[PDB]
Amino acid sequence: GIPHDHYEPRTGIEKWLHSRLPIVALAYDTIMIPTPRNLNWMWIWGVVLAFCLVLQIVTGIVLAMHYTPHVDLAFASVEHIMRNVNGGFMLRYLHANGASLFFIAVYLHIFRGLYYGSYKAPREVTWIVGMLIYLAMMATAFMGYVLPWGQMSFWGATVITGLFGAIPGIGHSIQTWLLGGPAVDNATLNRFFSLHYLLPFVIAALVAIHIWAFHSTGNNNPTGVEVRRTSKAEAQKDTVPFWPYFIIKDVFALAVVLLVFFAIVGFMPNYLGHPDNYIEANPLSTPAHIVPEWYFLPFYAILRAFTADVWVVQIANFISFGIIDAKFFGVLAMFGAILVMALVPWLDTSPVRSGRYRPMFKIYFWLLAADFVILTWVGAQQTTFPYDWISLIASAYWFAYFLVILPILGAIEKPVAPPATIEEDFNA
Amino acid sequence: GIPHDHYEPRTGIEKWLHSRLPIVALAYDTIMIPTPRNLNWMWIWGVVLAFCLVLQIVTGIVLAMHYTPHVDLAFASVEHIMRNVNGGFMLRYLHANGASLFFIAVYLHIFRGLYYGSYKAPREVTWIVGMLIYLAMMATAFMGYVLPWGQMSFWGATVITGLFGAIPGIGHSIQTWLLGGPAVDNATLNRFFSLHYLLPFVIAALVAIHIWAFHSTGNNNPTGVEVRRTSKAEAQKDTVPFWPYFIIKDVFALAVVLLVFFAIVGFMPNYLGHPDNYIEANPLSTPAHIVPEWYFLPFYAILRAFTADVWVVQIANFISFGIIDAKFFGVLAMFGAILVMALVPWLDTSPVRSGRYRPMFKIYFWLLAADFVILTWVGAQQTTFPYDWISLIASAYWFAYFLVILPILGAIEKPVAPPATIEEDFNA
Amino acid sequence: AGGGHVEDVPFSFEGPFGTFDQHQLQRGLQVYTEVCAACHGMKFVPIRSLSEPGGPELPEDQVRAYATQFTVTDEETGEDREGKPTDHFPHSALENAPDLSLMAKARAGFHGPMGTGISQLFNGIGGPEYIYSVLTGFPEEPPKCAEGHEPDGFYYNRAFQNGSVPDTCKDANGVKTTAGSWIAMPPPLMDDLVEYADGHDASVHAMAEDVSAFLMWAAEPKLMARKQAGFTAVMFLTVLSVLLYLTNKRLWAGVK
Amino acid sequence: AGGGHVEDVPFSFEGPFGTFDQHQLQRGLQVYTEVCAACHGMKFVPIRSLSEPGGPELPEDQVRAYATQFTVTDEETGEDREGKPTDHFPHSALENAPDLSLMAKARAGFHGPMGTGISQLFNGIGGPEYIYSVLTGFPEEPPKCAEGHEPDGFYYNRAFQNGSVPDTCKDANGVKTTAGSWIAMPPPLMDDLVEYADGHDASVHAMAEDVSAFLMWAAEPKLMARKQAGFTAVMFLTVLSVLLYLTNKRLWAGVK
Amino acid sequence: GTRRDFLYYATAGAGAVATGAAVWPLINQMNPSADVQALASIFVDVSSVEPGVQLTVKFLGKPIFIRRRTEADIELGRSVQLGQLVDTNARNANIDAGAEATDQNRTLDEAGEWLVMWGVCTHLGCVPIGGVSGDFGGWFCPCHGSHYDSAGRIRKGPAPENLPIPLAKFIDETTIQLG
Amino acid sequence: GTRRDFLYYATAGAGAVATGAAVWPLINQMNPSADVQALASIFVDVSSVEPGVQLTVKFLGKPIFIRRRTEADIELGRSVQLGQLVDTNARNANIDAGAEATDQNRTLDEAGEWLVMWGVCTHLGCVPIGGVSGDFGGWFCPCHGSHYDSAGRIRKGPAPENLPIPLAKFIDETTIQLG
Ligand code: HEM
Ligand code: HEM
Ligand code: HEM
Ligand code: HEM
Ligand code: HEM
Ligand SMILES: C/C=C(C)/C=C/C=C/[C@H](OC)[C@@H](C)[C@@H](OC)[C@@H](C)CCc1oc2c(O)c(OC)cc(OC)c2c(=O)c1C
Ligand SMILES: C/C=C(C)/C=C/C=C/[C@H](OC)[C@@H](C)[C@@H](OC)[C@@H](C)CCc1oc2c(O)c(OC)cc(OC)c2c(=O)c1C
Ligand SMILES: CCCCCCCCO[C@@H]1[C@@H](O)[C@H](O)[C@@H](CO)O[C@H]1O
Ligand code: FES
Ligand code: FES
Ligand SMILES: [Sr+2]
Ligand SMILES: [Sr+2]
Repeated sequence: GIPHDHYEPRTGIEKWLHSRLPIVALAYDTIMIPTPRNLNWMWIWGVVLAFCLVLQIVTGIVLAMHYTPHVDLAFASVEHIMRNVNGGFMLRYLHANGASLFFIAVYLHIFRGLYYGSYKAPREVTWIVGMLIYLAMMATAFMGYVLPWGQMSFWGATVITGLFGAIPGIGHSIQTWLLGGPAVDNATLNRFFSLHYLLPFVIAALVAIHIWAFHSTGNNNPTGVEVRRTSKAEAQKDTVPFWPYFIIKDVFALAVVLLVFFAIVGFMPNYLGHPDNYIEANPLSTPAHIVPEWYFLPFYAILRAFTADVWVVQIANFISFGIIDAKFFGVLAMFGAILVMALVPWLDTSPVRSGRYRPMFKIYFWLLAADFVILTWVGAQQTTFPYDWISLIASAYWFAYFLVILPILGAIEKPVAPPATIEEDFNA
Repeated sequence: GIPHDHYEPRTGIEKWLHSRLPIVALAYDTIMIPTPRNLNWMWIWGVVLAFCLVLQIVTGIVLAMHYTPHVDLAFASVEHIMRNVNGGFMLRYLHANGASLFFIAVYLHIFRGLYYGSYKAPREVTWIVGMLIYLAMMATAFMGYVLPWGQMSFWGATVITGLFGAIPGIGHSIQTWLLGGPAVDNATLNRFFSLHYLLPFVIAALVAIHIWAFHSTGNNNPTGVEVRRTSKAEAQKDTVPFWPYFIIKDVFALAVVLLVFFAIVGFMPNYLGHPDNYIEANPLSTPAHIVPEWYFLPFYAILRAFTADVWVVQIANFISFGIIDAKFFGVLAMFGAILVMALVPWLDTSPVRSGRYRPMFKIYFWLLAADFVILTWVGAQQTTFPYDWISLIASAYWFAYFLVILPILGAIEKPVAPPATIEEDFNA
Repeated sequence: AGGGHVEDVPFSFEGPFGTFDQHQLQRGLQVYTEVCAACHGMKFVPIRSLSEPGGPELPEDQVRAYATQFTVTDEETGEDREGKPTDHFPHSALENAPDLSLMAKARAGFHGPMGTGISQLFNGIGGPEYIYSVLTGFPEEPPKCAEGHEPDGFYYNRAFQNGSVPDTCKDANGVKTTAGSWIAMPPPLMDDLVEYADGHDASVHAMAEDVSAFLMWAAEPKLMARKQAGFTAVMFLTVLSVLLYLTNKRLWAGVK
Repeated sequence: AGGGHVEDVPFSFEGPFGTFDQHQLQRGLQVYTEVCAACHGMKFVPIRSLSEPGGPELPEDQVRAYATQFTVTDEETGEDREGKPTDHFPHSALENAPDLSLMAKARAGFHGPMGTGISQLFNGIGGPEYIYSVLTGFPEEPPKCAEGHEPDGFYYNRAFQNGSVPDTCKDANGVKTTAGSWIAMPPPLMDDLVEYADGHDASVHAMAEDVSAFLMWAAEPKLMARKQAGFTAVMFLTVLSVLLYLTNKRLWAGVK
Repeated sequence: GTRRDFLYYATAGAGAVATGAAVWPLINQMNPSADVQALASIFVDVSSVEPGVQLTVKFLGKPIFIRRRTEADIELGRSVQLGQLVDTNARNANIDAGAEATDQNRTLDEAGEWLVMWGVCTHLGCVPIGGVSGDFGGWFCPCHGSHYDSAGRIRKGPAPENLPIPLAKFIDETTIQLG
Repeated sequence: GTRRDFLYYATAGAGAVATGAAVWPLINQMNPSADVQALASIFVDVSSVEPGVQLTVKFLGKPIFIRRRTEADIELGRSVQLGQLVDTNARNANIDAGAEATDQNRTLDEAGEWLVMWGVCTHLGCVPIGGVSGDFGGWFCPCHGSHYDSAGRIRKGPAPENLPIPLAKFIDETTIQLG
């Protein structure tokens, strides 16, 4: 909504085309949008995600060209891709590790938002849509991981469909529908394939809206101070056109990211993975060392922190006449952790946008970040003492942050003064 | 753009949402566009296509959930769908016949355009994008038809990949790449599956642009006379808001179309099909009665009309040192027939939009339509006399129409006067 | 070759209201079992469907008893065993005997007229009639023209349009004189070759007509479900069309 | 169970520059063939890959001769025939002998430290070392705590972390005393059990270390391809990064 | 008058009706297909099974354990008190629906030697490890840390119930008929 | 000065280079994989084949006809003027690349009894019908109407060449080695 100059048809073809389908003008306004001068290296995860989505989609289509979604051939079919398909081994490892890169990026993308208040008015829709992508992403990655049909694939498939068979009443129905049978079997693999293919396109469409969302409000900068919109004159004092300034840092940033990424795929392709998925799915035994995918660990930690012996669970069990047992409580905790995060635009009562100028906020924020790391770390630890306590304190801190701390800091906290203008911040 | 009224946020949620993501305003302007009052039943094929695309996509995703794309299981997998999957038999027959409904509609959609000059300035982009959808549609339907892996599936697969191995020089390469091998085999089936899934989404995106295209110029009406844009006052005398007038007409039209369509699927599901595809693909024998899908017949007719003993082929052959032989000439004729059609905005030199007011034009137009029917009809006939002559005269008339007749009528022709305004036509 | 003409049988299932005749299919299953099955198989037909509604609808324990006769290489045990209703009928025992699972859908008997297919728009595809006609069409005497030139191993059949025909039976232009051709399938139906249970007549005509209906079901087991689904849908829509037609008429009247 | 500790072997292929040792893989293939193959199979390994670059790289006619010793059930003939290089090594002959096709990737040997996996970020997954250690780890004497409680049929192995351990070998809390556990695989390597061609030493250590590298290749045949691809990519990017970095610095300087 | 405002309802209603007739099957196609619903009832030879040995068997796509318990297993099993459990229901399809999680109420025989149950954790599905694994001499589910005693009763973790027992009965001297 | 305008090219160039290194493999993955390329060389027993009988055999995923011709087939074959053929090349991988479409140049034996060729129409791939079909006493391709004579030579239709003959030779009294 900043003050600028729109596309002006100059060429001959350009004037012909423009009067019929102003598609060139649209592309123009999308990459000629005035962007704040002070953006830092935390604003480059959006485009790393773009890349990731595109990378996954094309490598996916390619991979789907050699993959057979049927329990008798799926695992064999992926080895075929590793051993026979020209550059298959590389295409596989790229789709795989591509997933990890996709998540490393969202978390950074997300936490960037949490710290700078990019989710605060008028950016709530950008934020909500974002959350939808996140769920879609997770669902997608989940189904994809099942396709190889290795051990981690099968049991992961079992445990996740199982989550729905924990919903009181309708539960076993929903679960039998997801499985198309009494167990995880071909019918399950076959429909996951179809959905794994379909979801990325939904994410893509959502991303379109996501983009549209922030172009409508303008991007938030590290100072939380809006761009001046009283005259192109001062508006330009706070901004610089997206092209070529940000298009270039993006490509630069992408090259550095891809450098590390390719180093990973080239030299340590199986680090971020689980050795057990190189073992064909066995429906009669679950690997003693089964473990969710690292990007799923934090939420998996929250889920199994809640066993029968936990008080809050017991209170709930008793208070609901036994409906909310440990099983269902863990499930509600996990999705609740995500849902709570989606509600932050409303749980956060401080009127100050950037956490840069919030003294108390900062401590809780970093505790949150540390907590996220800790949760991911416990996810891989056993359930014995003291991991059970650590996972518990951690889960507790998570909800405490969105439900209690942020709402309270809204009043308690006495914030520092932010720059008067982006221009002023950029110069200083 | 016709003078209409902007969206206006009234609700409470509506004002909140609108200032953040004006998505509601967009949807508004898309279905609140002033449309000419005189549109006739020939303008309802656009929405029948919309329906068809959506129908194919959802039935496709569903079907992809039970289908195994591997020569050893694909055919068995589709019978499984017919005999075991709840409502599978119906879902299959619906995707199948859905294809036929998709084409019956484009042809009517296309011929509507040819007659009313809906392809004539400033609607060239709408037209070109349309042509792209058409190619995409054909490619999609082609790959889909291969999936069952029946006799017609295999040989259809052979003959069509073969078309590319007729390109001088690069030909055998392109063809080997499309097949991933020395013959049509699993590698081919497997990649067709992936592409069949992917293409519909491309069509969808193109359709988005298609729509955007005519909303930019306004829809053409049966009189070829534009809507008045000098004042909302008279603009409304020529138009009526899309909602509820055309939204309703459309649902009404859709109900009637679907009525016939369901009667087809319910009672004669295999009429528009080929009995041989109920026979498993045999790479060692081609059914004596092999025959392209009816929606492919007209162009297939043009291709095999050109044998060695056709003098223009003989001329062309010699005048090009044996490069352009019968084989490659037929191929060029077929794609040329389509390409020529895509060029009509430029081959048509008459300044009069609607063919309603073009006396000579009509005769040639109806001959074209009859020719299309005739071509479809010969496609199913043998190559013996007199079908060889009929296919030939027919192909000749096709190119004669776009290349010679239309350019010439631009000068020769003496056109009738069209209504002064849509209002005037609507009333009269 | 070409598409010939077949005997038009008035099967119960034809017409938008037609439906299978449960007992007929039962008889048909018997003909298939005691006669055809010796050479032909039905690999896409799960035995347990002999129990599903819309077909022969035998009682589950019968079906279970039936599957007994077949020998199936158990997919795990790798060992042979009896047949369970979860098993499919076996593959054709005779190498060149086509699979009969879809045969009634993989054949047309009403070809034409003039490639316009207007003949099917009214006569259907004719798969069952076709099959019927082939079981019928095995004449005792070889057509004249072939008197002493019958390819050893084949049999003349008046419905078959894809067999070889002795040179001595073609015309000046290579076309065949005969209405049919030579098929590798020896005549299969002899009078009262199947001792029907309820006594029903086992005349080659009858058996042939029964086994045909069976095969029509074996190919389109969901024939009735589809038609009901069809009828239902046509109904909603006819009604819905009328309402919308009136709603549209009403709505537009305020314009013209 | 848990993830233990394995003997750290300095294989040729480790490191961004490591590559297989053609002769080693050759020796390994021999160990596998004359020893392991008796119980283990490699169903995902096409014999013809013994010829492809980046591996043992045997001459096609040798490979063809090799595939001979295998009896394979054709995929049409239904019969048995000699192995063609287009065939995969067979399935494990011994029901409970796991497939070795991917074994070197199916195991990790560098677990930890503290679940942080920082140990692998530097040590890799240790699959080959793991396999090595298992062939190594067969002590002549069973750890003390098991003295008279050795599960018959099993064998104590120092590297194995997923076997059973006699109760008399666990501590107050149920944990095991032993470093390893009881595996169902009897010791496979005896000194000079394989007669190498070039005379090379066939000490249990050596054989074990060779067969391991073979298996590392059998699981990652495109290892070298991957690293070259990797090195290449890192190069484009390092260069491209620098240019873009300068292009960006130049471009932005007009602002700061 | 209200013939048109009725028309709206008759229409809108007809629509919604169709809209649902369309949707239900899109949803229903995903429910178990005819080939899956073909639930049978296998038989298992046990003549081989020495005591202290578990037998894993496939059935309906999930495993079913058949362990011949030792004195110790039967011992610890019986020494537990109904009130000491997490789930008092016997979860036995053979006996009464309301029976109690008593060690006798969990075995097929009276000597309490044949424990037969689904090896399907009641938490989220994994297959608990036997061989006396866990902190209650039974099974341990590696997925989220559930422990089961020598009777397959849940004693700790997130699992809410005891491993189910299916219709299982001895068909003779040495053969159990599951299903 | 031009260090930056050079920078642009060093950059733009580096980009385009990568862009291609990326694209080529996306394209190349679709080329025949390592398992396909395993082209062998089968053998066929012919001892059975009476004259006037065609034998269809699979090889490289397409058919290969092996017809033992009759006197008639060999006559019509020989009574043909190279000037009347649509393709004069023998299309025989056994003999010289430039040989001519003469009947003798199309059979394996001299009596002109063994016709061996790919049953792959040269137009677009279908399998032409044998048993002396078509106007020229040979084969007829139902896909677009190509006719071939008793030597498998194209005499009419859109097919541009004669059915190819692969490396085929008699390994002995009664066995041809294709491939
Ligand atoms: C049992 C009454 C029976 C039926 C029914 C039946 C049908 C049948 C059809 C429809 C065909 C296909 C012909 C075509 O391609 O259009 C067919 C073909 C063959 N049959 Fe048959 N057949 C029945 C029984 C038997 C029996 C008992 C044998 C074996 C003695 C047999 C054999 C064959 C063979 C061989 C063929 C294919 C040869 C050919 O000419 O195509 N049939 N049959
Ligand atoms: C498909 C993954 C996603 C992609 C491709 C994507 C892309 C982008 C891009 C390009 C930007 C602008 C550049 C930047 O600031 O990095 C952006 C901004 C943003 N994204 Fe995302 N995003 C994704 C997921 C998410 C998720 C999961 C959230 C968290 C719910 C989120 C929240 C935001 C927010 C709050 C902004 C700030 C917008 C503003 O400043 O007005 N995004 N995103
Ligand atoms: C939203 C982006 C996507 C994500 C996050 C994603 C994630 C994943 C993951 C985690 C796997 C398992 C990889 C492994 O085997 O280690 C996978 C596999 C697969 N994905 Fe995707 N995927 C995405 C998009 C796609 C698309 C658009 C397709 C469409 C064809 C696709 C097709 C496949 C196929 C065929 C496999 C199986 C082969 C394999 O194991 O790699 N993916 N995906
Ligand atoms: C997915 C297939 C397609 C869909 C869904 C689609 C849809 C539509 C719709 C909704 C309209 C407006 C209503 C009407 O007049 O029918 C339209 C207009 C039109 N379409 Fe398409 N169309 C498709 C394919 C094509 C093709 C293949 C052509 C042929 C080039 C084409 C040419 C046109 C033209 C000339 C117009 C008139 C534009 C104007 O009045 O400004 N369309 N199409
Ligand atoms: C662009 C709209 C589409 C068209 C015109 C189309 C057309 C076709 C055709 C002609 C067939 C062969 C039908 C037959 O067996 O007789 C087919 C099969 C199939 N299509 Fe599509 N399709 C479309 C979209 C889709 C989509 C989006 C998917 C996957 C999401 C899909 C999945 C399938 C599958 C799995 C089959 C094989 C099963 C079958 O034989 O019906 N289709 N399609
Ligand atoms: C047809 C579409 C379907 C079925 C969509 C389902 C979507 C579900 C959710 O997506 C929104 C879900 C993926 C998301 O929950 C928010 C994740 C954080 C779940 C985290 C997750 O992972 C596991 C895993 O990966 C495993 O592998 C071996 C094993 C697991 O237990 C041992 C887990 C597990 O215990 C949990 C909680
Ligand atoms: C991987 C993606 C690929 C390879 C996409 C390729 C797309 C190609 C074209 O779409 C643009 C193509 C479908 C379109 O040409 C304009 C059609 C009119 C071709 C018509 C067509 O059909 C046949 C057919 O169906 C057959 O069996 C039922 C058999 C056939 O001969 C015997 C034919 C045939 O002779 C022709 C010309
Ligand atoms: C920022 C990330 C940099 C990554 C550099 C990775 C160098 C990896 O080098 C790896 C070793 O770590 C691994 O143990 C062996 C196993 O064979 O393979 C090598 O390529
Ligand atoms: S599934 Fe067993 S503990 Fe969770
Ligand atoms: S492919 Fe044989 S005539 Fe066309
Ligand atoms: Sr009839
Ligand atoms: Sr090492």
